[PDB]
Amino acid sequence: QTVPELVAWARKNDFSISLPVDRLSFLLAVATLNGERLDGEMSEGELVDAFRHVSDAFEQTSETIGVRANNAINDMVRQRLLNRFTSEQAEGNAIYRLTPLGIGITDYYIRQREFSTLRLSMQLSIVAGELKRAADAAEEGGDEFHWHRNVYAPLKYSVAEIFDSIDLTQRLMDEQQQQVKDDIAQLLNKDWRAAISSCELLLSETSGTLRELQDTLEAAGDKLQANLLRIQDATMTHDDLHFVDRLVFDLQSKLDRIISWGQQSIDLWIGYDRHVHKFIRTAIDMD
Amino acid sequence: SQTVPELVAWARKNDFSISLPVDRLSFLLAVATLNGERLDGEMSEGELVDAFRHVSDAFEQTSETIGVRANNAINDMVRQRLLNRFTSEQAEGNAIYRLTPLGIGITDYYIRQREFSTLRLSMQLSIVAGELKRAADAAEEGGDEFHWHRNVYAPLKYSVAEIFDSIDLTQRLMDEQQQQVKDDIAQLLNKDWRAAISSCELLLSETSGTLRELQDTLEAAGDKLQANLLRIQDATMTHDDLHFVDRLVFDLQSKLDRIISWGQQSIDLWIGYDRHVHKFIRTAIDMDKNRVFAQRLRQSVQTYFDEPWALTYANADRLLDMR
Amino acid sequence: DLVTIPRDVWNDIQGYIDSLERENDSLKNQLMEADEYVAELEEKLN
Amino acid sequence: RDLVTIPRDVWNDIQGYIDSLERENDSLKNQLMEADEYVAELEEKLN
Amino acid sequence: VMPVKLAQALANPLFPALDSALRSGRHIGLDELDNHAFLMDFQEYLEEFYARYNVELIRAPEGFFYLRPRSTTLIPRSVLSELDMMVGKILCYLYLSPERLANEGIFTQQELYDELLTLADEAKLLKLVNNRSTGSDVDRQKLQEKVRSSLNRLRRLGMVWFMGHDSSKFRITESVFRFGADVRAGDDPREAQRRLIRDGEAMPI
Amino acid sequence: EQVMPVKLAQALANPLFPALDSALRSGRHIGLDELDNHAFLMDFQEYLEEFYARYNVELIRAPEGFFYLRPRSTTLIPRSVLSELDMMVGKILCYLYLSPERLANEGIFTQQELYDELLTLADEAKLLKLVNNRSTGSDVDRQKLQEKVRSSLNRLRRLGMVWFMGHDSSKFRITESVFRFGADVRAGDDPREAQRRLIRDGE
Repeated sequence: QTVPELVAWARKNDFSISLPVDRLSFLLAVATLNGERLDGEMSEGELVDAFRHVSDAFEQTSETIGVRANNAINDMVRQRLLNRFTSEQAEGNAIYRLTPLGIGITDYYIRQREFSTLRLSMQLSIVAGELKRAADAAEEGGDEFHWHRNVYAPLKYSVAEIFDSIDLTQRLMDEQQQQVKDDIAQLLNKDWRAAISSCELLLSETSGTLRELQDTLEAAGDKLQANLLRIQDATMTHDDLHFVDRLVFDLQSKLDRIISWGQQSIDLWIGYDRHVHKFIRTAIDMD
Repeated sequence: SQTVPELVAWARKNDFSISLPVDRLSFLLAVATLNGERLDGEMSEGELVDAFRHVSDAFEQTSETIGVRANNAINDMVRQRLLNRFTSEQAEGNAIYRLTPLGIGITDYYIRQREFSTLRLSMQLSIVAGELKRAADAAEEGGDEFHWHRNVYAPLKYSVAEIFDSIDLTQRLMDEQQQQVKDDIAQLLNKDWRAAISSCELLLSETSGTLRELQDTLEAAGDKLQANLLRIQDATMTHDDLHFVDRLVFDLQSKLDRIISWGQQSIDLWIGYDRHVHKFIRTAIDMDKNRVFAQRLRQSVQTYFDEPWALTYANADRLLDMR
Repeated sequence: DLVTIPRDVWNDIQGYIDSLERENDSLKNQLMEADEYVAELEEKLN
Repeated sequence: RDLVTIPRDVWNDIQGYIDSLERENDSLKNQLMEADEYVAELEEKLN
Repeated sequence: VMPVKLAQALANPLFPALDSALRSGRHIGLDELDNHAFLMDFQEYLEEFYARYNVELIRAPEGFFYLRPRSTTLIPRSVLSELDMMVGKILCYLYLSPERLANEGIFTQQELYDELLTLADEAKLLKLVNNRSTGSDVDRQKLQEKVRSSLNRLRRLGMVWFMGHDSSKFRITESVFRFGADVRAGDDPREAQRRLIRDGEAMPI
Repeated sequence: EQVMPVKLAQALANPLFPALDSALRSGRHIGLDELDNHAFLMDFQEYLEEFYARYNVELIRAPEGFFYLRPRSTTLIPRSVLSELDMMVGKILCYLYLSPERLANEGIFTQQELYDELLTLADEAKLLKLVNNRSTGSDVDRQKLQEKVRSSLNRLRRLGMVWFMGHDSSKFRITESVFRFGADVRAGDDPREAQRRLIRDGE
């Protein structure tokens, strides 16, 4: 079944992003400055100063500072990276904030987060508790409002977000893997003999972390799927709860994807280790 | 006024950049949709190339250069760090492609229509309240360094801040809703002058009531959360080897205070807007209920020079004086 | 000895002060260039 | 609404200042007009 | 000798500021709560007093106040050039722009200038600016400065309140409705213009 | 507060007041010639001194019987300063009023005499700077100087120091109000010597 609907809609709405180096630097300075002030609100007068800093850094003309800054603000607001709140009492009569997309962008460049097993352990514990409570409440049974509040709402507004965050943590670990590959390349291409030991150390640590992750995730997933099956069995007794049944199905699918991703990545890593060691044996030791 | 461009210099050094014209963004959205629709969570290069086939045909580009164009687009996409490539050993040149956190965020902001709802806020809030109460009890009980690290520091670092960030994101969604209503209002009045009044009147009040309820809930929660943070700080004050927890407590307090002040300021701004709107209706929508005045003024200015004229205003002579 | 003024009036006074100052500074250069034009025309005529 | 409290010795300053600016601006207007008339006369003399 | 309420009002400490301001042309909008309330309480007697000066007191339907001298006034009158009238008309429009509402009534002179060049015949402003100008950048900048001078002249009369520490923004008051008297009536603008002249609102130029 | 003294109201009620008020706020030196205006001011001086004080303005009667308004640095009524050449013309008019020939001429003088007086008792270089900063010292400059001297004399006539006679502007009469430009030389020496000294010093 054909896609064109979505591309046509996006073309109609003129969705787009355009952040070359200088504009992105301005946005990062904006976010960094915002992160410090206790007011939680920044006026246009501070935006122009931030633009002045970037302009000085890029050896640009200082005579068109105001016009270029205003044009940049207009561009940002057009792309939906900022919100403009008129406030006559504020310096410049304007208050500026970051929209969700702006935060989503800037946090990843500035708010560096690396993987840690305890984070996933905590998320699994909390989500397990929430799903246990939801399954119990559903097993109790009641009126349609009872479902709407005690069963539907937890599943729709709590579990899904934690699942998405688990997926994001897995993506973070993937990024770590990519960084490890680049790092091993950089180390080995410098001083072969002197870099092989670091090569082996990095490989071993990565493999250990991957195996531990997969084991923990399997252990949690067994129980999580148990409770999901409990809620499903409970709701098959009622024909009026398709709304919950479809959500249950989607959650099962998400868990299946999450669990299979770990094993696929582990297999890829073992293959990569095999190829790396073959490379070492055939080219490194030989010469 | 001195400067701090160090971050800008570093960014300029690393050559961070994003270049997503409409076509590239459509391609990425097609990727996200297809990925969401599959049960394996993996894409072969063929699926990506087919998605690019459809996207290209939508824009009506030359059909004889799909392959090289797509390959050059995908390589740069990887360069800009939105896609990550995995060489599936069974098919070289047919690697498996997966999105990075930045790409997921960008795609989600568009596809995932997130509409603000208070039940989300209440539930997130209760969860964080329970977590913080557990943390406070653990801190008050006391123990060795391992006790602290496992039962106090890690919870605060890896659970609470996440929930507070989520609540902040919810308020940002509320901001987007307000902007939508504003736009709506604008255009609604521009359609017809006399009829729209009622609609406007309803809209305004509805948004104000929603804001009020949200702010009340936020404050009612903030009181207890701040009390618990104070409990933890007091419990830690006696030990001289736990400064890391103190810094985190300070950060959480500051973030919560900003969160609370935000809502009050926004409510005041909305009242101002409301007043403004009302003002506008009284002075302009009764006077020219049929829009004739504005059109006539347009035309008069356009043909003004055909017969200039000027009006009068009293100007008493100024007082003369010497040096 | 102390005068109280509404915020709006003080804001208006400050804005008007700045506007008038900018206008005066601009007009100074305007007169300078006009006089220079007159001088250049007189020099070229001779 | 909000108010601002100021002492007289400071308040009188801006009131003098704006008036001085206005008078100087009007004088400059007049002198510029005179110069304009002169340049117009010179231009019509040249042509 | 004097009506009781007229005497009482004249003694009010707020009077001298108004008496000096009005006779310099200033229009009084709704914003000046204290001054406007004072005028509301004592409109009849104030009107009676000034009528002895041989000048009229007018309260247009919009709700503002302004002084209009008659032919035999004991206080002079004056008018304003074409450019000022053009700027006044444009300001009148912006007040009514339905798309503006996003701006809450605050504006910027950049929009004022840009909009103006979409209506007036480019040359027909250039000639009023400089005869030799035919779209040159320098003469465009000259007009950019002339508009600011005209706007300062207008503000002195009370059509716009300045805002903040930056002159590049301002606010419009409801007293600008005066510029629409030409199009107020549905009859041919020309006869209406002559009727305005007869009423003493405007003198032909 | 004390809403109104009886005499203040009785004074403001006099039908002639409004013209007097509008003229006064223009700074005109209302003098003796206007016997009606002088009498009205005589009847209600102190109370008009009281009222105008609210405007931050002092209603001052000079020793020689004429009245004028002198504001302070904090005036609530706009004030404007006239040009220097106007002051020179004022001083010259002050000198002529003291001429013994005034009685013979009943105070009738024509603009030619005033122009000659200015030209002969004034520095040519200073005047040439006044008329036009680009002046070449030619005749056209002197003709425009005469024109602007006529304009300044007209402005002073508006101030009310002098009177135009009949229906020809060539004839005018001076009044005692001119001393406002000679009060600086109230010393008992020769008025000619004092005015010459002041003009030499540039005062």
